[PDB]
Amino acid sequence: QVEHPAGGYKKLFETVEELSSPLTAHVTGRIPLWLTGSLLRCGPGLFEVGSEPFYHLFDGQALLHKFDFKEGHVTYHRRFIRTDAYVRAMTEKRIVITEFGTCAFPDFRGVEVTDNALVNIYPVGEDYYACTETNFITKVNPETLETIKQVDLCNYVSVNGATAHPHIENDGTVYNIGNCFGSIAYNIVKIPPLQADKEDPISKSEIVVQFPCSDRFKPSYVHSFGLTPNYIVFVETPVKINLFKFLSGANYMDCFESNETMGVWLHIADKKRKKYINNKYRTSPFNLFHHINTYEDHEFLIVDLCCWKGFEFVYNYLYLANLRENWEEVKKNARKAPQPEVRRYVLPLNIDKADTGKNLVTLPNTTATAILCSDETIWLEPEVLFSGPRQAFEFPQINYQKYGGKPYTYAYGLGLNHFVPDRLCKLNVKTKETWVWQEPDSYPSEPIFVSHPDALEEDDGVVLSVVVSPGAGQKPAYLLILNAKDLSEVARAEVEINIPVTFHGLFKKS
Amino acid sequence: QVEHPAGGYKKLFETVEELSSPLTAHVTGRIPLWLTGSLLRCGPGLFEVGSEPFYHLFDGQALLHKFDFKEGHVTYHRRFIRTDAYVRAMTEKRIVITEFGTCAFPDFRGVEVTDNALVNIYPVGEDYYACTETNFITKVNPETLETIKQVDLCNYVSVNGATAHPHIENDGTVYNIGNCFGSIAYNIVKIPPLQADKEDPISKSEIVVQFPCSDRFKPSYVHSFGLTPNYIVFVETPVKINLFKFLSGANYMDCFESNETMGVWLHIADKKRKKYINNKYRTSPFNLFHHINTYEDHEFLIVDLCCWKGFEFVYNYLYLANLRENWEEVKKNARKAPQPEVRRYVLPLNIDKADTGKNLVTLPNTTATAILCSDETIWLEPEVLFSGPRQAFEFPQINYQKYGGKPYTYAYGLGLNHFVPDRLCKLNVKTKETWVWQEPDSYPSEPIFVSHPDALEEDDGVVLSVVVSPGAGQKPAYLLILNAKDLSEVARAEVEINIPVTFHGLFKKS
Ligand SMILES: NCC[C@@H](O)c1cccc(OCC2CCCCC2)c1
Ligand SMILES: NCC[C@@H](O)c1cccc(OCC2CCCCC2)c1
Ligand SMILES: CCCCCCCCCCCCCCCC(=O)O
Ligand SMILES: CCCCCCCCCCCCCCCC(=O)O
Ligand SMILES: [Fe+2]
Ligand SMILES: [Fe+2]
Repeated sequence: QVEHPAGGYKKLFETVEELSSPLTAHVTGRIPLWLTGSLLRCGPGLFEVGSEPFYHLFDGQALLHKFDFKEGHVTYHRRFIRTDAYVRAMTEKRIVITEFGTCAFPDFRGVEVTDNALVNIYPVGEDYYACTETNFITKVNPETLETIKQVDLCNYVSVNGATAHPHIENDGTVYNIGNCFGSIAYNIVKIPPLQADKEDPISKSEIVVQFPCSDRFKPSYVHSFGLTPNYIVFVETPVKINLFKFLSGANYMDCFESNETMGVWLHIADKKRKKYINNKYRTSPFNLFHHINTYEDHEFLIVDLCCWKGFEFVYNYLYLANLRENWEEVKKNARKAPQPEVRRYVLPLNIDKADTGKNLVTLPNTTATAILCSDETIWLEPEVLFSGPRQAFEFPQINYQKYGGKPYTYAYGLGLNHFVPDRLCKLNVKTKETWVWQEPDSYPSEPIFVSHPDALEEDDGVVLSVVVSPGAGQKPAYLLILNAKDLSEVARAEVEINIPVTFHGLFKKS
Repeated sequence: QVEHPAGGYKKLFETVEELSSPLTAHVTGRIPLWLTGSLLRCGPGLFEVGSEPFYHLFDGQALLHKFDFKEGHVTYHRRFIRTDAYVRAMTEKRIVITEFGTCAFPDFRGVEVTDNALVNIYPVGEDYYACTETNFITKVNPETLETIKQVDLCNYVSVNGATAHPHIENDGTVYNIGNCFGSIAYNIVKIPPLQADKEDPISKSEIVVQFPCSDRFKPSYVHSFGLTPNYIVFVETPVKINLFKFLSGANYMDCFESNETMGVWLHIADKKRKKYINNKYRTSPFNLFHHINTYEDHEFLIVDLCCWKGFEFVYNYLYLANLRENWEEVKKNARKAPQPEVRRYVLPLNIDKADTGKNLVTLPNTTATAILCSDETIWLEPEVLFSGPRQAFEFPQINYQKYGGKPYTYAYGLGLNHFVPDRLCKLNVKTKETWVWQEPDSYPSEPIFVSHPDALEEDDGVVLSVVVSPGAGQKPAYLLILNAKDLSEVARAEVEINIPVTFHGLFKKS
């Protein structure tokens, strides 16, 4: 459908320099007065060290970005995060730490796991942490973008790592998941809010509940998980980490393999009684990176997911050399890739043996099914919410503070065209209506939703996305502000420098 | 969504009497001049013999119906088909032959298989045959509706039975499928067109190709199949016929069971070289009654299906006592039923071992996938074309003569609301747009498409459906003629008597 023959998307993967202090952006249209605060995003900003290239999308050195709405103007600022990976590279003028898809070559100390925090940033107590998916997170300063310290979660709780998508309750309580040793297992970690003593909430971390693993020695790759007021949902996919190959030229990609026969196993745990529920939910194979939202509806959990159909690891398609190709080749490279699809799964909670052989999903407004089998597995089929050929609705966001974990209607997403980000999408998950914002030669980022302080409806607010527009007669980038009702444009804050790709972030209200 | 508290649909399952000669219908609107010919449909018309009830939807005695467009008026006529089942019942004043869900009680001869031809009618040579799904078909007179003879396909070819959905090529060549003995197997039967000798084409029947069965002694129930210019497609579902229980109080329903672990196996055969292709296509469990259309697109077959998600046999929900309940109870009874969904499957024909682990479906306009596994199974996921909660798009029809087996855009269907027929639907299978015709307290039949003789586009024509409208100030039934472009009404031909449910039929042009 939409084509990008000029190859502008290449700019998303080009090195930039940090700034000494904030630039003032030039605003077009009108920024609502109520929008005061800061958009903070992370992504790779350095794609080679001298003449040594990084190879994968997830290898570039973490760059922390900020758009600040204050005092009737908008500023843009970015700084590299002073991780061990980045600081040692700058010192030694080479790739020192092995990244996801780039092995470092040398030139007793133990394996040096990357702390390249390029993926997301989130609050813990009164602090902010940039993260990747390892055991290392980096405390950063949200005002100045200075790097404060490295933290090793292994010093506090028993997990080997943790996702870049913790869930955060309204009181500031933080939940995350990581694999551990139990036999392998997956641990839900909880960090309480800041208390009166003002001591670091991370030092009060604990394990809430443990999920079993389908394979004794091979945990699945986990990228996110679901949380409602009463339940925790974990989706175990057939993308496996081969721990044998892990602990014996290698990078992180080399240790992944796909299990061809397991499909997807879905798991739930009682959040409040802190216990695993032994219901054997089963379905077809897909990769999963992002949960959209999860909620409870009578005796059922509604589990909305951004899926990639198949068991081949989608990250195989995300080496930089492939994302930098010309457009005809980008399309051709995605021909045999897993197909993206938004799916709603419905998990019955009150399972009666007398209904063996039947569909347990008795809700009136879904076509999802769940069949109780005689072996006691529950075989799920989804209701499809969005499906376009090689057109993914990904990097999903909702009105999180008020609708996270609850019944809801709207999701916002980044549209990927053969893996190239080229549109912003709003989905009504009940009616499947969509709204799209797109301009030619414009490559946007994850949309972040900000609620109007006096909102009455779920979509009373704006959506923020950072857009790269390399075209000949163009400011090379801008912050885009859309009305969430219909994705119509409200304002842009343009800047005169490039901005590389970013993955995730937050809006910090002020 | 739409509700039927008055329970008018009960009239669909009420006995009627045959007519001595045609009634003249009263026409409202205007019937196109080009529409000349006859609509012939079959269904049950006698739901009890004296005080002995029939229990299942498929048990009532075959009634042959005709709407005749001739000479600037429309007539309606119906006659019971004088099958052995019907004639013996009328003679003995009781249920003599066991029907699908009604065991006959007595009052050396061999098992007496029903020849109650209530399901469909189709041409063979210059003849027309009413059928069910047994070995017995009944030659009928399309002008007078007289019954001519019983035919036993077992006298001509080696099958135990045959579906009520043969495919008919433009030259009159007839293809069908039935299970047989090979070990059980499934045989494609071919009947040639009428030749110069004028001898009965059925006496020239032969077996073209044989499909293997997933279970040595248990064939799956088969209701229809797919045909393109070069391929035959057969879908083997987990609804099994237990031949053990078959050959040992019993009716046909009692012999069915669901296989919980096989899912669906899809099979193709080279039509012209008459050989089975050994590609092991596999997917999730569903019931299938009706193929919509099948065609070839580069090295792929496109297989569009009306599916019911799950392995429980959907016919369990179609006993007359359940279909006659009040509306709140009808809905409640369908709560745990399989969910209807229209699905497009895509079958790769050129399978390369070097693509093991990847999605082979490289077509640009689909989200269907097919993954080649190391065990050499090919795991399919569908593109969903239509999905509504307990709202089935069923009894599908297309512009068959010109688009059957070929690339196409439009399907027409009967909308079932918790198994109650209450709307007519047109689907664009490429865009997924739909059009609906619905009126309150009106229960339509399968829509049959008739092409304009000077058609330029696929949907240049009309759709015919027989509608029952029992409401207080109403002619109790009518033939509905809709414009196929948008399902807007063109004319009705009303009659002053009831018409019970009909399943399938044809338009015979004249
Ligand atoms: N968000 C994309 C993946 C990226 O954050 C990344 C970059 C570097 C290392 C890494 O490791 C994930 C590992 C978790 C522990 C087990 C091996 C895989 C993951
Ligand atoms: N169209 C609905 C089913 C109906 O035609 C019907 C009515 C009566 C008998 C029957 O038999 C199907 C059998 C095929 C041979 C093996 C057993 C099932 C099927
Ligand atoms: C942000 C656009 C990047 C261009 C490549 C987009 C392809 C993403 C495919 C889905 C995988 C999502 C994993 C990345 C998000 C994360 O690291 O948390
Ligand atoms: C025609 C409306 C009948 C009312 C019940 C409709 C439920 C049909 C469920 C799908 C099964 C289709 C099988 C019947 C068609 C046939 O016998 O060929
Ligand atoms: Fe992510
Ligand atoms: Fe049928």
